[PDB]
Amino acid sequence: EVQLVESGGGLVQPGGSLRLSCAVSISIFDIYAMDWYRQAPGKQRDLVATSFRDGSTNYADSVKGRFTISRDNAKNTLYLQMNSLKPEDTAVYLCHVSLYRDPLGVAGGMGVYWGKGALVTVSS
Amino acid sequence: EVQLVESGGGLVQPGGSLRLSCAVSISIFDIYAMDWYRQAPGKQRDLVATSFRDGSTNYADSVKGRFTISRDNAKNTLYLQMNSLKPEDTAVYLCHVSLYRDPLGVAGGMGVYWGKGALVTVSS
Amino acid sequence: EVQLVESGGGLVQPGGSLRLSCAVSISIFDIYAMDWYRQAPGKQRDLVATSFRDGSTNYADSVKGRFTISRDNAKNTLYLQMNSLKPEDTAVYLCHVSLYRDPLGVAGGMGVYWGKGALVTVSS
Amino acid sequence: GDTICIGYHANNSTDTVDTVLEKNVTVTHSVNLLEDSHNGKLCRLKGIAPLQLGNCSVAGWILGNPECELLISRESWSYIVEKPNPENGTCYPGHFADYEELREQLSSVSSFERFEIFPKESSWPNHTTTGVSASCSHNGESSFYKNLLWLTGKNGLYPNLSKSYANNKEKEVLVLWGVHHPPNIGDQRALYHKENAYVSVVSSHYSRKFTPEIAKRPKVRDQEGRINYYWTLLEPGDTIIFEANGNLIAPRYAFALSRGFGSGIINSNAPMDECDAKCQTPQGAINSSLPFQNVHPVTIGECPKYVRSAKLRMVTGLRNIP
Amino acid sequence: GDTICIGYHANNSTDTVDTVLEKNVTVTHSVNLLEDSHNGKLCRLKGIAPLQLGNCSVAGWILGNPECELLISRESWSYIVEKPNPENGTCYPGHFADYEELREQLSSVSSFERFEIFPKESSWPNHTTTGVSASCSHNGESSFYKNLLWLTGKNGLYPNLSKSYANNKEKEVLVLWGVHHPPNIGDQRALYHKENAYVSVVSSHYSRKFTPEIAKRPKVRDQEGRINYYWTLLEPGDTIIFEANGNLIAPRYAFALSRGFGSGIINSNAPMDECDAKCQTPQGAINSSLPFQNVHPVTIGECPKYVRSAKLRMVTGLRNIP
Amino acid sequence: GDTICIGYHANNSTDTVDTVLEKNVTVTHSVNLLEDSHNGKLCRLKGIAPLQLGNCSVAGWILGNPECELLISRESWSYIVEKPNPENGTCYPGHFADYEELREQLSSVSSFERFEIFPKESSWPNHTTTGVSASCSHNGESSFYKNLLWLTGKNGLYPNLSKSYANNKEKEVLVLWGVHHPPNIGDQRALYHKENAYVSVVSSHYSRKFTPEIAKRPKVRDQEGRINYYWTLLEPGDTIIFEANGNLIAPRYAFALSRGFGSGIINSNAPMDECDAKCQTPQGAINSSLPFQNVHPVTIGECPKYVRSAKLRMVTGLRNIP
Amino acid sequence: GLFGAIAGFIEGGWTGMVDGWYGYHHQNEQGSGYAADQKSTQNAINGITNKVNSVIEKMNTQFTAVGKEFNKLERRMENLNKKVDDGFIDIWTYNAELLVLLENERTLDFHDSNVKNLYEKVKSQLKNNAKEIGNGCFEFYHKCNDECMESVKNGTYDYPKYSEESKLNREKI
Amino acid sequence: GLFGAIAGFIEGGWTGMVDGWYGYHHQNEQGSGYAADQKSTQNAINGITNKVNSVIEKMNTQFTAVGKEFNKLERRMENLNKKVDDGFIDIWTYNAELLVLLENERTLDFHDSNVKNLYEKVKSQLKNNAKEIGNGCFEFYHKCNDECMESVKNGTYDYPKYSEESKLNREKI
Amino acid sequence: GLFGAIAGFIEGGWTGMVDGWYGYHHQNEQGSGYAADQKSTQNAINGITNKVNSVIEKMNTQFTAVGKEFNKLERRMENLNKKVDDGFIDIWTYNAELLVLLENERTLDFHDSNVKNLYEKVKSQLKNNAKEIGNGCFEFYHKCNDECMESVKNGTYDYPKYSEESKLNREKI
Ligand SMILES: *[C@@H]1O[C@H](CO)[C@@H](O[C@@H]2O[C@H](CO)[C@@H](O[C@@H]3O[C@H](CO)[C@@H](O)[C@H](O)[C@@H]3O)[C@H](O)[C@H]2NC(C)=O)[C@H](O)[C@H]1NC(C)=O
Ligand SMILES: *[C@@H]1O[C@H](CO)[C@@H](O[C@@H]2O[C@H](CO)[C@@H](O[C@@H]3O[C@H](CO)[C@@H](O)[C@H](O)[C@@H]3O)[C@H](O)[C@H]2NC(C)=O)[C@H](O)[C@H]1NC(C)=O
Ligand SMILES: *[C@@H]1O[C@H](CO)[C@@H](O[C@@H]2O[C@H](CO)[C@@H](O[C@@H]3O[C@H](CO)[C@@H](O)[C@H](O)[C@@H]3O)[C@H](O)[C@H]2NC(C)=O)[C@H](O)[C@H]1NC(C)=O
Ligand SMILES: *[C@@H]1O[C@H](CO)[C@@H](O[C@@H]2O[C@H](CO)[C@@H](O)[C@H](O)[C@H]2NC(C)=O)[C@H](O)[C@H]1NC(C)=O
Ligand SMILES: *[C@@H]1O[C@H](CO)[C@@H](O)[C@H](O)[C@H]1NC(C)=O
Ligand SMILES: *[C@@H]1O[C@H](CO)[C@@H](O)[C@H](O)[C@H]1NC(C)=O
Ligand SMILES: *[C@@H]1O[C@H](CO)[C@@H](O)[C@H](O)[C@H]1NC(C)=O
Repeated sequence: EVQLVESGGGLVQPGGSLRLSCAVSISIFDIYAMDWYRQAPGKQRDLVATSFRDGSTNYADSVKGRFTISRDNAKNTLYLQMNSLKPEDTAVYLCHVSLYRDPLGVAGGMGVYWGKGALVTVSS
Repeated sequence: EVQLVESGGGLVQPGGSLRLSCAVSISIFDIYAMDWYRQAPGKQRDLVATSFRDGSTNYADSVKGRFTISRDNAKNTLYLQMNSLKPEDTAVYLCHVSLYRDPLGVAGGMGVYWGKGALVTVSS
Repeated sequence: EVQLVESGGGLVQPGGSLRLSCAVSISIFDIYAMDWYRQAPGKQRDLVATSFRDGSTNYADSVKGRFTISRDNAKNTLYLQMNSLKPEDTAVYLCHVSLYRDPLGVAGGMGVYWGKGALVTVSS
Repeated sequence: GDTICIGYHANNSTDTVDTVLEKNVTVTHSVNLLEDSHNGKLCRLKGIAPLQLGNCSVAGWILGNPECELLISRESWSYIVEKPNPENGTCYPGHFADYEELREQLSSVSSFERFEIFPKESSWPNHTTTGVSASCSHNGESSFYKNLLWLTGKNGLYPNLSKSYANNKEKEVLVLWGVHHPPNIGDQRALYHKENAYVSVVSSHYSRKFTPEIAKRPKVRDQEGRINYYWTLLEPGDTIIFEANGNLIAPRYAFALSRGFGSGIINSNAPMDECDAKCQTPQGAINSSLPFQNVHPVTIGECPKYVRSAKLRMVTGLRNIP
Repeated sequence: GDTICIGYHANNSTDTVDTVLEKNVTVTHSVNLLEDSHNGKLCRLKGIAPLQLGNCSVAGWILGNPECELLISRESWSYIVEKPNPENGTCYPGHFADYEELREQLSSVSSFERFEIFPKESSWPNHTTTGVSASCSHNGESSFYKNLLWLTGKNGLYPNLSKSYANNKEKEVLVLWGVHHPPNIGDQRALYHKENAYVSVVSSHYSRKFTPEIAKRPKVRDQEGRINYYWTLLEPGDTIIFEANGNLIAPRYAFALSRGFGSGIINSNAPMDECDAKCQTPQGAINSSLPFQNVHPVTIGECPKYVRSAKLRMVTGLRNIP
Repeated sequence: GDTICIGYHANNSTDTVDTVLEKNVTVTHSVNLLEDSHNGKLCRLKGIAPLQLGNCSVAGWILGNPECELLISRESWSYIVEKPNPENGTCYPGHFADYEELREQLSSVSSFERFEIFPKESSWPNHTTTGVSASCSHNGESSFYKNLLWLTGKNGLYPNLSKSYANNKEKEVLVLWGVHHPPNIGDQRALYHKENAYVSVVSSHYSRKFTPEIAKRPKVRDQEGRINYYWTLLEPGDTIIFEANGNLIAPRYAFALSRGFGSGIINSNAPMDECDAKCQTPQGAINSSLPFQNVHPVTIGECPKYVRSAKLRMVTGLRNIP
Repeated sequence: GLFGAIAGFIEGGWTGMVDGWYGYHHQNEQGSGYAADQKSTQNAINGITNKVNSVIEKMNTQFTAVGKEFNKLERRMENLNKKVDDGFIDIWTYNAELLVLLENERTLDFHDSNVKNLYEKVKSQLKNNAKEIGNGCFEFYHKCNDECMESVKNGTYDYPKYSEESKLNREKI
Repeated sequence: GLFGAIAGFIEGGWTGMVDGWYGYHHQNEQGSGYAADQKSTQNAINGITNKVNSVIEKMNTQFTAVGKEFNKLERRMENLNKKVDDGFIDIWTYNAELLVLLENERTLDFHDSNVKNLYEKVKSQLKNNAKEIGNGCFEFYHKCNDECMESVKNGTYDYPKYSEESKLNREKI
Repeated sequence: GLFGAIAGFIEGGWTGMVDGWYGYHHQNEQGSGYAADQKSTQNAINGITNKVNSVIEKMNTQFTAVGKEFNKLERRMENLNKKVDDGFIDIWTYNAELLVLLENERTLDFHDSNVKNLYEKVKSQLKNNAKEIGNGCFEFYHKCNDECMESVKNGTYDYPKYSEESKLNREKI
């Protein structure tokens, strides 16, 4: 079993900066994909950013150029650096991890875990 | 080479009981099938009883309910307990063994051996 | 890399005898085929004799009955014993080796090497 | 002491696969290669709906059987659905020539329009165009095929008729016609005012002369007479010439069509729906990327290869030893 | 010291198998997958014997060639045995129409009974029924087919004939007949008392009119004349109607049959026996559960797949190193 | 210390193969199983050259089209090369009967000689043999097929003609002829001096009677008339008998041939060369022992199995890790 | 098993290891737990995914229609059409069943090989610092904290650091 | 051999062992004899029997007839019928020969694997109580009666009982 | 690798060894060089040559012609002829691609097995006279001249001659 704990969630004024962190109980070095999902009340879960084992990154159009995802291998921590925050960016942010690359469900989708969530509120 | 020696053969009055035993030189624990064949003069060889590795037993209709086949793993001995003997049960009884389950002759029928025989006579 | 050095080349009068030798830097025990090629000026390379791993020998019609090919396993040396020499036998003799039997080019023709050559001249 | 162990995965999976050495092996993960389920409905193939003949056969549909007036509408289809034993085909008995070939030609048509090749009012000034039969009844009334006309004599005469059509439609035009064979010479004189008649149909590459064969023959659909049906495909720029002095069942409506090769006809009782698929069977339609199916051999289009196998599951995980 | 060793089996086996890396490998135990032997005799397939035509072809057998009187008896078979080049077929020269199709229809018949469809004595009061030919000789005497009658004129007349048969046998009835084409108009007038004759054979789904073609033609079997042979399958409840004023070779015996699809005809010189098999070849019959054979490609029934292989032996034991 | 190591080979090879577990694996040595190149030219198959029809079709070649006078020479070939859409076939419009069957029969012929079956000067004393047509023009002059004669009347008469040929050549003789159908009765009376004519062609196993069908029909190649073409294979020792009183297009040259079964016709624009091969495609010829090719499905002779694969390379060496 | 590990000297599987196909179980003073070897699991997933893709995607299907119709004088052609359809169905059935059977044996052999290779990798790292219990386990002759276990799993385990302490315990025993 | 045992480090087979495919040969003061390992032999028989059953019984044959007849104006259809028959015979020939070749290599690999696995099983039981001669044999550092041999074969061999006596002989040598 | 040697514990290949597929590298006072093992290389060449010959030469081709022609009233027969041609091309394509894929994996497994077997052969010869470095190399506990190296490669290496000298160096370390 793998535990994912987010932190850093709080309220923030527009135009500010905030970094979220996700603590993994297992070494993150060989993990295929680590994701940040955000969910606002009355909305669906949205893929915000993704970090891959090769070092590649994928961002949604809405957060592109303002958000930066990165992993600290030594601290087993995934970071989401959020800059130039807008009130629409208010959501509960979810840490997601996928240990392996399994497109065909060959391994039954094992190695996928979800964090508890961290609330970010942009107001005033 | 495997040696099978029967014993206990003798004459017996009708309604009596008799146990035959077959001594195997090799451990009988893993042997697939062990059989008792009987042959009367002027008759063919008849399968009387069979013991299998799983503990199952097969009996001919004629001897059913009166004969009991069993193996003693510790003494490497096969037993045939014959009860309620009838004069028609007179035959020379043959101990047969089949080490493996080979329906298709895959292994060339190796591991089959025959005993020397023991005469049982029910008279008077 | 394998080195092949011929020796014994010189001039010889007709009807004479001469033995050529080829020194291999690597053990010749398991080598599939070892060949003697001869080449006269204005002529092509001709297969003269061949020694095989099984001990078989193949000779061209022209040198047959007069030449003998053999290998000394202990000295890693290939010998060509040339008897009853004729003026037409004048050529530059080439030592060739084929480590493996590879008819289909499966291994890319590796293990083939050529000697430097030794001149044999039959005159007067 | 301190220990580390090497081991392997296990779960509650009950999947079983077959192997060379052992049958019915329980495994942790597996994938299915065999599609064994359908939706029980007819779907659009290539993106377009199929033509449902309902109660009619291809013969009744293309000739214009009075009981198939509802099918004239459509002009686009990918495959054809036909009842196993169609009840409404050639209402007037006769031999449909090269009928299987025609069903193969009509298996799929991308564009298909019906037009009056010989208008009923303008084309036959000296012939009766009102002939009907009780074998081709519609609403308890004697009728006839919609795309053919039964030409009989007028004013006690059946004059020589000559009629040509030039295919200026830049598409193949399907022309159907017929020849009537009466049961007795009396009916022949009454209908066509001649004992010896002839029908000639010729194009640049087609040529055939028909002669009525008058004989008494068993009653099919309460008729001792016969109408033999014929057809040809008229290439663009080509002319077809009809010449007859009797017994001709003349064309009224023809068909300009453009083909869509590779399709066919299925016999099904499955209902219709709005679904889409790359594969459709008489049992129903199929999806999935699976490379095999055991639903039905008769498929339409790009389908998983039919196999008689009941199970095609290959293992991806390990032997499950929990 | 005390030692225990791990080892493996060896024997005197000389079996050899082929492997990917090495050919002709000696092994301790093996099984054969290829059947390469037959018994050289003809056996019962599906449990019932086959029909041996002997000297006759299917054409001679079904028409009733005078030299095939011994084959009329049987009424049940699974396959048919025919000599490669049959010596006795159509003794009177002519064209047998759709002959290959008929051989395919008769490939197997579960129940097959012969009955006089038009009795010789009762059916032709005004026609001569005694016509024979030297081309159809039996015991040095001019004869004719047993199942056909050569109708000629009587009392200087060949009257119009009309004859119907209704199939009330609840099985398909095979009807065969013929049309005679004389070599010259003189023979036409002598036999049929007319220069222009016609034969009409019609059923609910069959219809064909025949006209004699009088011409001089090469002698086949000492005859410049020709008899074209025709046949149709009459469904139960259907009627066939014969109408002719000359040149008709009328049916005498017909055949009610019930099919057994999937079988065929073999060309063999192998003798007959009482054996049974799921597979029979022209060389002989085959048994065994083996999934392959190289005996003969032409098989009958459920047979091991024919392969060109000379050897298909897979190893079960070990490499034999004694 | 002193060390010895076990290792494996590596080189500069850039070959890549595909495996089950991994794609595009670099290896030290490999072999190709797939032939993907041709020479772009036509070669001799079985050791002998193919027949190039050039501008003509098989119909124009075998009938003797005036524009194919250069092809008469050759008498040996293994396969036939024909332009995709041949420009010169039946210069006079009509139906070539069983044309595809004839192209299959002529697919390959080991020995093929042309001979005058009915000499132009000796065979027709009472008929005109000079008939020509503008549809069959050669060098701006009205001509006709070289192997057929257009028989018309002479001295105001078209007498009954009877002509036989006995095949004494110990080989199959291919005989071609035709029947002319005029557009109107006027042309029929002018050419053949009769309104009702007949053509009869009979052998020991062939028999067919032809009747002219006079009708107005669309102009093909500036002709409302038609000539239907027919052919039969006359076995050695057999006779063919021509009888007609009009409309016959008589044979002039026939063909004695001996077959070479298993070959065929290819449609190609590739030029000719002197090469040899066991395989030839419309793109070009192929060699090599390779068991697969992706050049073209239509092959001639013993060819590598066509596959849709773009690459079939199996590894023989090791994974290349330099 | 063809390589002797799965259902061999490693007799059972672990329902407790959810994260991977192959992995480790460790017991020391700090704790006990199941850990997955992501490197060898990912390699097996990649190889078997490509194996499934190969079987599935080599099968290319053109748009076609099997069904055909024939009249009563076309029985030979109807049977020839039937022989073609039954013949291809015969072959594809036999090929599909045989392919799945053989490649299922190879796939289970493949996992047996991967487990065995992982066991030999660890044994090659520990050397004399631990003794083989025989059930896929190693008993350390020295103390091994959670950082030492993580070095064994990462393959970065250091033999010299614990060699002397292991020698003394080995000498005592 | 793919696994290195048969025709590898165990160079030969034993005609003297009639009872099984794989087995043992033992030499002690009481006697010498060939014994068969019934457990590993039965497993090999079961797997190869199922392998033979698979090859044979996947081939299902419907009642059919190849032969067909055609007239002289049906040459194209006769050649099409010939192309169908020759084509299926081509495929089934190639499939049968390739199947037998490949699966014969796998079957001999299978026995090589079973022998190797049995050798490693015994070696894992004896440990330091015996030394590997290199030809598939183990030389005991202690005395081993017929009851001790039967424990090695049954896999119930007890290492502690003979460990101390083995250590002393190993120390002497 | 299925056997763990190539791309396993022997991580790389040698461009310097031109003479063979498998071989040796030795380092002593006299010199350093790459040597090929001709015996195991020749065996691999023979087996793979026969493997290539099998694939190629099981394919027997009769003289035939695919192309056929049909008129406008023969559309069903033209489509039946097309179904035959496309059907055989479908099967042969699938068989050829699957055959090459599977047998390429087996061929690379085959080399992995041959290398592993050669490593175990040498390890079985050297025994305690050398220690395993872990990268396919052995470090001798005694001096080993060019004649001693040639005995290891020829498999004629003599263990007793160097055993006592190896024991003393092993005891010193
Ligand atoms: C179109 O197909 C329908 C069937 O779906 C045909 O209707 C059926 O026609 C037959 C006559 O061929 C009727 O059988 C007869 O009915 C009459 C009157 O009831 C009776 O006197 C006869 O003894 C015989 O039973 C049948 O009942 C009728 N079915 C229904 C449901 O009405 C129809 O004739 C076809 N029409 C055309 C133009 O093809
Ligand atoms: C049934 O088939 C048999 C053959 O098995 C036929 O017998 C053969 O008939 C031919 C005539 O077509 C005979 O050839 C001729 O014989 C006469 C008299 O010997 C001779 O003058 C001729 O020159 C020519 O050679 C042939 O000899 C004869 N064979 C035998 C063994 O008698 C028979 O005619 C067929 N019958 C029917 C009704 O089909
Ligand atoms: C053999 O094939 C050649 C083609 O390769 C035929 O030549 C072509 O014949 C057509 C007539 O059918 C010509 O078309 C017409 O040309 C005339 C005169 O130029 C013009 O007045 C018409 O309006 C029409 O365009 C075509 O030009 C001609 N091609 C060439 C290159 O001359 C030839 O007729 C065939 N001969 C036989 C005997 O089959
Ligand atoms: C199409 O024809 C079918 C005949 O099979 C019609 O279905 C039958 O209709 C009659 C009444 O006319 C019922 O008595 C039968 O029970 C029906 N058959 C079945 C199997 O239910 C059907 O009504 C026709 N379709 C249309 C639109 O008229
Ligand atoms: C095919 O469709 C069904 C129903 O929508 C779906 O459950 C199934 O997953 C689909 N196939 C694949 C391979 O996804
Ligand atoms: C087939 O029959 C022969 C002769 O009776 C017999 O020897 C053979 O064993 C049979 N086939 C099988 C597989 O038993
Ligand atoms: C086929 O011919 C070409 C050209 O001559 C040649 O390069 C090629 O090697 C040949 N094929 C084989 C297998 O040798």
